[PDB]
Amino acid sequence: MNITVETTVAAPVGKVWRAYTTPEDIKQWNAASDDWHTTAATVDLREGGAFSSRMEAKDGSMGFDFAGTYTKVVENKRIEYAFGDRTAKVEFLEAPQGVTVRVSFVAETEYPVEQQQQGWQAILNNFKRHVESHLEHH
Repeated sequence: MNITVETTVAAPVGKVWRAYTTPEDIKQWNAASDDWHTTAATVDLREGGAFSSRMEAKDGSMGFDFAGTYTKVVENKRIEYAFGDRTAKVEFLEAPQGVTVRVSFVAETEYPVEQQQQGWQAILNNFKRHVESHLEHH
């Protein structure tokens, strides 16, 4: 039931932490858009603090709102939160080659394990690409 996804980004630890959860950065990370995608997220990163992210189709025909609450926050390095009936934990590791971000989350019984893994991996992959555009070197 526990799915783990991981991404490694060639950027400073502080830079990755900033890009991970800053509203201004989220405005860029909006569905990893090149021209524009309709999303909006608001995050209060703290123990007991709430967060929410709403995603919409480009044509505005459909969309969904994902909400959760933070249960543990440590220096942008250890971040654990609860999502509905599920839970997830995010960890940051400093490597000599780069910064590695690891996320472990509960699978939803309504959705395939594989589909959950790919989606959450895609989220981390989007973060990598977002930073990559802040590196201008690859």
